[PDB]
Amino acid sequence: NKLQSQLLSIEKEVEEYKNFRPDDPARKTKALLQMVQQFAVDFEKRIEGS
Amino acid sequence: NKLQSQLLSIEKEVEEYKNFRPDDPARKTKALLQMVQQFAVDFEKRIEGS
Amino acid sequence: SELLANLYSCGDQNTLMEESAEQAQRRDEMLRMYHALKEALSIIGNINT
Amino acid sequence: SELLANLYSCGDQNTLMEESAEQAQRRDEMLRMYHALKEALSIIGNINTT
Repeated sequence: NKLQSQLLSIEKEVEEYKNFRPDDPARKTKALLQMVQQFAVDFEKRIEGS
Repeated sequence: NKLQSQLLSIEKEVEEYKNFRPDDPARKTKALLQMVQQFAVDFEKRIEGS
Repeated sequence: SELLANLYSCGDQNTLMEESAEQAQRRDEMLRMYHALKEALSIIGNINT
Repeated sequence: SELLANLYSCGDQNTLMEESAEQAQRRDEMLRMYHALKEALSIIGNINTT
């Protein structure tokens, strides 16, 4: 049960690493879009208080 | 004054329309991000009232 | 958290993000409007002398 | 509305979105952990089967 719990908490993330490539413009583009979205949302939450 | 007002109103959008090029993946990506954000905001609005 | 990644991961994002023909007409009409307004304003400013 | 449009205008879009060394080290450690953890669960399986 402990080993399965750790695997459940890692497996959702290591999917990006297993296929990691030093040259991958699609991965870079989607990471950019997600981080920009997260920045805008975090700034709005932090200053508005919502 | 009427013509200056009309130019001021239209300029914000013609500034982007004048730069349209069919082969522009960045324009497509920007539209994608904007539309996804609008969807998420409208959904939260209609479900939570935020 | 995921909708953006799910949409981007689809192939042929070009077809996925094709604009409606109505939008292709609207932007061109606005470009013509902009140029005509600038030309008219130049003429009015010049005639005033 | 504008931040992404400006980010696409900076630099040369080649060095932007380049991973730091720490993310590469974390990637390697996470993949090692993942594979060893699956191996541990395989061995527990075999022991219970006998």
